[PDB]
Amino acid sequence: ATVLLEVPFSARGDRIPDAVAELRTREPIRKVRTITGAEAWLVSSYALCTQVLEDRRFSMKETAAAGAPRLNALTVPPEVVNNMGNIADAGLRKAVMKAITPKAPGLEQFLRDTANSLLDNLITEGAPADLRNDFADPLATALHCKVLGIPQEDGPKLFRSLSIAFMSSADPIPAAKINWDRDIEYMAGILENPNITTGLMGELSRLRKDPAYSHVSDELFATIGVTFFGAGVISTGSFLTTALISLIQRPQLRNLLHEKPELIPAGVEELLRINLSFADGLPRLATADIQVGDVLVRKGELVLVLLEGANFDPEHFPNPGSIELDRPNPTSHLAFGRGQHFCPGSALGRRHAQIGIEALLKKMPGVDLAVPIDQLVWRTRFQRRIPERLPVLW
Ligand code: HEM
Ligand SMILES: COc1ccc(C[C@@H]2NC(=O)[C@H](Cc3ccc(O)cc3)NC2=O)cc1
Repeated sequence: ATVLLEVPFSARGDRIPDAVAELRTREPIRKVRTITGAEAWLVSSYALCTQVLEDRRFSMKETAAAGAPRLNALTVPPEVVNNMGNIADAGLRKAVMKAITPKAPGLEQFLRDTANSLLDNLITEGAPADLRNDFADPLATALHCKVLGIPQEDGPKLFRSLSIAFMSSADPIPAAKINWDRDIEYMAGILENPNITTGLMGELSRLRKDPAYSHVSDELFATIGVTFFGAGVISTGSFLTTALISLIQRPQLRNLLHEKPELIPAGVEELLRINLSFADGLPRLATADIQVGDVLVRKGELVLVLLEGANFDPEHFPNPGSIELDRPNPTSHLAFGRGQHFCPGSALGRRHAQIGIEALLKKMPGVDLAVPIDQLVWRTRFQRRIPERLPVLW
């Protein structure tokens, strides 16, 4: 007697388990047990992942309903599971999205300067260097302080909430509420601070005093700051970190992108496609009975969209494990999701990774792991796959 297949399969973010392909072939939607003990449907083919993400009857807000089968415990107030919907309902979607493009004057130059300064410090200190804690994460944190318009010196404290905020836990996490409430208070003070005039928080501070938004709650304005900092920093930092591993493990690609930096955008798009940063499938709750492949998903059931199931599906991406810069469908991956909840920071995430990689390859053309790959320590029970340290030499 075996137990019901448990998710997630592996916290390792440097390789996809052979099991994913077997599962996609045999049972591209199948029943699994989550860490809470709930049952869920795991969807692992490109076709079925797209179907679920493009059908709004598979709801992200309803995953927060009391009594629902859960992938993991909430780490935010339940209304925040509907964050983007709340933002849209408040009339703020266009302004938020405009503030988080990489297009603001000087933003890309600030990113490049920051990356180069972080790399110069590592070179001065001497190998080995930790590219996660001393490059990718500080680069993400600095970027998001700039995008939000908040002081750079406030970044590290906000960042240190994230090792708990993005936990994937069976039970509620007391520290998550402590940090959430403190970070909300911080963002509320930012909105009241007359010196905060730029970035997302500068724009929200103005809209807050505009008569067209006089009934939007102060809680929502502060929540936008906390959530966009947290989601953005964790997602860009974790993606860049594991992209660097995939690049370092491919010396020929490292050398090609160093020699021909104009290929870095195509390279980053493939690194996005093969990325294992999301540790769990994307959760949705069925709000009706819906046929998905051979399974009639019933109202109230949990569905998990396995991004690497879609992105490594050979029926859509032939030779899926190979980085190929000339694919005919290069952005059609699901690394940024799809449908109603498509990532609003996708352009910023691309530019963060492109600039970080460009700077690394210029400063450290000889970059290589300083430990055997199996020695990386993969964070467990977390919503991203992250090596705790990424030791390199050059
Ligand atoms: C490479 C970096 C990034 C990756 C891989 C990524 C990935 C994703 C994915 C897969 C989703 C869909 C989640 C779902 O459907 O359940 C998503 C949504 C989201 N992302 Fe990103 N993201 C990145 C960068 C960012 C940045 C920079 C921000 C903000 C500054 C951000 C903010 C969000 C938000 C707020 C959502 C919710 C969107 C929605 O509900 O409508 N992300 N992201
Ligand atoms: C890209 O990752 C995600 C993750 C989750 C969601 C769904 C929904 N939307 C959000 O905006 C925030 C994100 C968030 C921010 C801070 C925090 O401490 C925890 C989570 N919470 C949500 O639950 C969307 C994207």
